[PDB]
Amino acid sequence: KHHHHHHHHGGLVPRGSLHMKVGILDSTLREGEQTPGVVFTTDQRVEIAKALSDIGVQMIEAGHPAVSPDIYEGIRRIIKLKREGVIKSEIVAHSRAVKRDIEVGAEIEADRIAIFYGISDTHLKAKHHTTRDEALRSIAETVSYAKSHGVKVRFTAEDATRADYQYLLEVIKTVRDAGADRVSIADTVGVLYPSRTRELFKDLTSRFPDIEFDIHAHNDLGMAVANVLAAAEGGATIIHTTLNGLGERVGIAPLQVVAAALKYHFGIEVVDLKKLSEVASLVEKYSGIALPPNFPITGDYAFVHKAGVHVAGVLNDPKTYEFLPPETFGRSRDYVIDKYTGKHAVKDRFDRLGVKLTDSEIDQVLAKIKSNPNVRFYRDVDLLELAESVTGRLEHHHH
Amino acid sequence: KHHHHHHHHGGLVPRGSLHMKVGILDSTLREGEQTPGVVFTTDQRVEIAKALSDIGVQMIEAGHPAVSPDIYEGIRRIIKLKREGVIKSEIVAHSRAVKRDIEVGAEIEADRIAIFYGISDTHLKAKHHTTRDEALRSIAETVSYAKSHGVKVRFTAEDATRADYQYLLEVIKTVRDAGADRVSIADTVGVLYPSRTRELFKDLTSRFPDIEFDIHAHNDLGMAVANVLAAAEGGATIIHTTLNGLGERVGIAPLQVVAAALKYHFGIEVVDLKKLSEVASLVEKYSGIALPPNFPITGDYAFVHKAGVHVAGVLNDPKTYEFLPPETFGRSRDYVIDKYTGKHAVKDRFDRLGVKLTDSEIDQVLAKIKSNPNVRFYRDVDLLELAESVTGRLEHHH
Ligand SMILES: CC(C)(COP(=O)(O)OP(=O)(O)OC[C@H]1O[C@@H](n2cnc3c(N)ncnc32)[C@H](O)[C@@H]1OP(=O)(O)O)[C@@H](O)C(=O)NCCC(=O)NCCS
Ligand SMILES: CC(C)(COP(=O)(O)OP(=O)(O)OC[C@H]1O[C@@H](n2cnc3c(N)ncnc32)[C@H](O)[C@@H]1OP(=O)(O)O)[C@@H](O)C(=O)NCCC(=O)NCCS
Ligand SMILES: O=C(O)CCC(=O)C(=O)O
Ligand SMILES: O=C(O)CCC(=O)C(=O)O
Ligand SMILES: [Zn+2]
Ligand SMILES: [Zn+2]
Repeated sequence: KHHHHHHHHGGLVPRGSLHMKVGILDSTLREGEQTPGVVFTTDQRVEIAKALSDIGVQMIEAGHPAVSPDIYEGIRRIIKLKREGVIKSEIVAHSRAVKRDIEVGAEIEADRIAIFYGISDTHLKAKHHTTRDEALRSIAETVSYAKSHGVKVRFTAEDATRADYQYLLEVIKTVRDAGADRVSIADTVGVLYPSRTRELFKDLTSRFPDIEFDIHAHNDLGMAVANVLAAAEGGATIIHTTLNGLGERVGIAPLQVVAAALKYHFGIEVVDLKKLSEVASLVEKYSGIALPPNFPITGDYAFVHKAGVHVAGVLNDPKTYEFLPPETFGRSRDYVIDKYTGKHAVKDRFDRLGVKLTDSEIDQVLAKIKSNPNVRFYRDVDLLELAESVTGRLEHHHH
Repeated sequence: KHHHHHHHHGGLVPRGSLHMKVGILDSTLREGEQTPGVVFTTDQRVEIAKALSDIGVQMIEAGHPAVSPDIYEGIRRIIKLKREGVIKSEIVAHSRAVKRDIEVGAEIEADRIAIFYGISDTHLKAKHHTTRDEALRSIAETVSYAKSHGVKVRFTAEDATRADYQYLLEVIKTVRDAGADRVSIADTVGVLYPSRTRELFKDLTSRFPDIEFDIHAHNDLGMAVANVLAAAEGGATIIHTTLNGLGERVGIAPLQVVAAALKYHFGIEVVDLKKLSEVASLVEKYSGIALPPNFPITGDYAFVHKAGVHVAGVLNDPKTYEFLPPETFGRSRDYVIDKYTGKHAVKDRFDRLGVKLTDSEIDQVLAKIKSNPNVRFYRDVDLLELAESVTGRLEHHH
C-alpha cells in the first residue's frame, strides 16, 4: 500500500475537482544535513531512514560517504538494514566526480551512486576551473567508472537551471552514453519559474526517453513546491525532498507539503499522509530546528481557525475553510478565541465546557473579550472566569 | 503496414525534429457528398470505400441511409464488402435522433450508428424548436434505442464549439449513460482556435475517461488542419477527414494534408502516404471538382519550384525548399522556367534536354527569357528554339 516503487498518475486532476510515474527521493540525510547548525549522529540517521522507509519513500539519499567517518558508518548501517529487509527504499550514495568517492560508494554497496558536477558557466569556471569539453570528459569517465562496478548511476547536473541549455543537452547525452539511467536537474539556487519548469521537463523527457529525470529544487524564491509539481507535470519521475524544508540556505521542497500538494492536485498518495506529523516531529527533534506554527500541513496552526466568521462557518461545514479534512493527515481541527471571535465560537466553546449561558450573557462575555486589545488567547479558565463575572455563579469538560 | 485500427503516438515530436492514439475517420462518402454540386453514384461510392480501406482508414462514414435510395444501396453494398473482408474499415452510418433513421441504420447492419443533434442555443431554438432539457431526453432515448439494437453508437454534438460548455458536459454525461462509446465534437462552422481546441480535448478526455472523442472540423476560417492536430494533442482518438477538402460550404480537414501534417509533427503514418495522390485523383474524378494546383501535398505545384534562387538551392540540396522529400508521398519534384529563373535552372533544363551550351550562350538565353513579361512558361520547345536562336545549330522527344 505505502510501497517503495513509483506511483502512477495522470497529471493534474480536472478543473473544479495513468501513464505517468512519480515517487519521492528524500534527502533529509544528505541535503538536510547541509543545513547550518544541523548534524545527525549515526543512530539518528538510522532512525530517520527507517521512518522514511516506513512511510513509503521510494529512494533515500543516505549521505555522501567521503564527507566524514560517521556519515560512511551511517550509510553502511542503513544498507545493512536494507539487505535485511528492515529498510525497503532504494539507497543512494552521493559522490563527486572523483575516483575515490566512487570507489567508496561502490565498496559500501549502495543501490545507486549519484555523481554530481556543476555544468553552468559560473560553476565550470569558478568552481571546477575547467572548460565545457573537459567537463564532458570528466563526467563521462567518472560515470563509466562507477557503472563498471555494477551499480546504478545517477548524474546530477548542478546549477542546471542557469546552465547553457544546449550544453545541458550535450551533458545528458554524454552521461546517458556512459551508463547513467537517471539524471537530476538541480535548481541549485531556486530560480526556476514553475511554468518554465514544466516546459523544461516536457522537453527533456521527450528527448531522452531512455533516461528518467529527478527534480531537485531549492526554495530561495519560495517556489520549490510549485516547481516540483510542475516538473512532475512535465514527466519528472522522482521529486527530491527533505523533511521540514531542511537543506543548504533555505532548503529544498519539503516532504509534507509536496506530499499534500500531490494528493490534492494529482490525486495520489506518494507517502503515508497520516504519518507526516510524526516524521516531521522526529526530524525536528534531531535537527534542533523548530517548525514555525504556520508551516503547511504539519504546522501547529494548519487546521486552527480564529476569525469569528470562519469558526461559525466551520461549525456548520468545516469544508468552508479547510482545503482537505485534517484527518487526511491524522490531525484534528481546533479554533482559538481572542478579540477576533464571535458569538457562535464563544457559544460553541461554552457548550464544550458544559456551561449554559443565555444569549445575552454570551453578548456580555463577547464584549468583555473585545474590550482588551492585547490578549493573545482566552484559555478555558479565562472563559470560565468571564462567565462567572456575568452569572455570579461558580461555573465539566475532560481536557 | 497500413492496418485498420488506432495508431499509437506521443503528441508533438521534439523541437528541432507511446501512450496516445489516433486514427482517421474519412467522411468523403457522407460529409463529402454534402459539397454543392458533388454527388456520387452507387458504383463510385463503393469504389471510393475500397480505396479508403486499401490506404488504411480506420473508419468509413459511408452515408446517411435515410437521405435517398441510392445512398442506402451504396452503404448496403459497402457493408456486404466488409462482411466478405474486401473492405476492412469500420463502417459508420449517420442518423438523426429519430427512430426510423436508427431502425434503418440497424437494419443495414452498419458497424456503428452516429446520431447527431445540435446542442448550441441557436440549434436548439431555431433548428430543433426545443429546450435544453427536452434535447437531453430525446438524445438519451435515441442513443438508448440505437444501443438496444446491439450496435455501437457515437453521438455527434453538432455546433458543440459554440454551445454552452456546462451544457455540453451534461450532454456528454447523458449520452455516455445512454450507451454511446464515442462522442464527436463538431466545429460545425469552423470557429475553433487551435490552442483552445487542445485545451477543450484535454479537458474532455480527463473528465470522461470511458468515452473516446472525435474531432469534426470545418474550414470556414482556414484552420481545420490546425484544429484537428490540436485536438489530437489533447486526446482525440479519431480525426474526421474528406479527400480534397470536400464538405458543406468550404469542407472539413483534408485527408492528404492531415496525413502529411501528422507525419511531420507527430511522426506517424495514419494512412499509406504514397497512395494519397491516387485516392485524391479518384475522388477528384468522381466528384467532378478539380483540386487547385496549389493544394498541399497532392497539388500539381506542391513540389514545383520557380524562382532561380530556389531552383539553384534545390539542385544542390532539395531539403533547402522541401519540408519532406516528394517520394514520401510517391511524388517527384520539378521546376518551371519563366522570367523568375536563373542560370543554374536554365542550365539544368538544357542538360535534361541533352543540349550543351556555353556559359555565354546560357547568358544570352537567360536574357531573352527575362525580356518577356507575360510568358507564363518556357516549355521545352521554347527553350530549344531559344538555344537554336543563339547557337545557329539544330537542337530540337516531346
Ligand atoms: C567533499 C569534501 C570532503 C572535500 O574537501 P576538500 O578536499 O578539503 O576540498 P574543499 O571542500 O576545499 O572543496 C573543493 C574541492 O572539490 C572540488 N570539487 C567540487 N565539486 C566537485 C565535483 N562535483 N567533482 C569533482 N571535484 C569537485 C573542487 O574543485 C576542489 O578541489 P581542489 O581541492 O582541487 O581545489 C568537503 O568539501 C566536504 O566535506 N563537503 C561537504 C559535501 C559537499 O560539499 N557536497 C556538495 C554538494 S554539490
Ligand atoms: C434527412 C431528410 C431527408 C429530412 O427531410 P425532410 O423531412 O423533408 O425535412 P427538412 O430537411 O426540410 O428539415 C429537417 C427536419 O428534421 C428535423 N431535424 C433536424 N436535425 C435533426 C436531428 N438531429 N434529429 C431529429 N430531427 C432533426 C428538423 O426539425 C426538421 O423537422 P420538421 O420537418 O418537423 O421541421 C433531409 O433533410 C435530407 O436528406 N438531408 C440531408 C442529410 C442532412 O441534412 N444531414 C445533416 C447532417 S447535420
Ligand atoms: O544531487 C542532486 O540532485 C542535488 C545536488 C544539490 O544539492 C544541488 O546542486 O543543489
Ligand atoms: O457527425 C459529425 O461528426 C459532424 C456532423 C456535422 O455535419 C457538423 O456539425 O459539422
Ligand atoms: Zn541542493
Ligand atoms: Zn460537418
